[PDB]
Amino acid sequence: TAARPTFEPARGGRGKGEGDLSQLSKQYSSRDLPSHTKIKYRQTTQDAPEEVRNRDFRRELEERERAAAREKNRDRWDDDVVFKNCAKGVDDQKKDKRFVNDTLRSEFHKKFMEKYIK
Amino acid sequence: YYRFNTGPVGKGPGCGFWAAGWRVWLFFMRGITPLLERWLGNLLARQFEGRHSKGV
Ligand SMILES: O=P(O)(O)O[C@H]1[C@H](OP(=O)(O)O)[C@@H](OP(=O)(O)O)[C@H](OP(=O)(O)O)[C@@H](OP(=O)(O)O)[C@H]1OP(=O)(O)O
Repeated sequence: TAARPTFEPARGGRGKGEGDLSQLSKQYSSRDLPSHTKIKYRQTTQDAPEEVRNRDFRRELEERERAAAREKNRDRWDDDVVFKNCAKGVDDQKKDKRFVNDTLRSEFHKKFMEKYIK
Repeated sequence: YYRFNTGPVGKGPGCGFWAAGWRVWLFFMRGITPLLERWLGNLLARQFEGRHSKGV
């Protein structure tokens, strides 16, 4: 009826630049004014294709992998109270290292719901 | 006016030194000219070409 889905999209090729520039209109947006009218290219130090062509990538990749693994390695009175020490060996129980692919059982969402509802 | 209405000269109208405001409003026109030429061009182009329904 009025409220209905699509089941097919609108096709392109029949408006403002599609076949004859829509028969050469004299209407143009402010987003269609000249802007960034000069392509910047890669310089010799950046990653120009002259420099990329002779490079052996596997040796450099293995060296950077080795350096990353080496960096990760080198980084790493009232005695009469009715309840005793309840936390004996709880050394913070690393929930903040775990990452869960579930927006309802994540750690960020449990922190969210703990913070924003009292 | 503070430089103009200094001594014996009072606080009447009597002051045409329109060069400053004249420069200010012509420098307005310097930049409003592209904007209005684009806007009036699109106005005339829609009046004489018609409105493109779902073209953009
Ligand atoms: O009434 P005041 O606040 O003292 O200021 C006025 C006011 O200028 P301001 O925009 O600086 O307030 C008048 O402008 P109008 O908005 O009333 O038109 C102006 O008279 P004209 O601008 O019409 O010349 C007049 O100038 P003056 O009274 O010196 O002729 C000037 O008075 P002051 O210079 O004493 O502030």
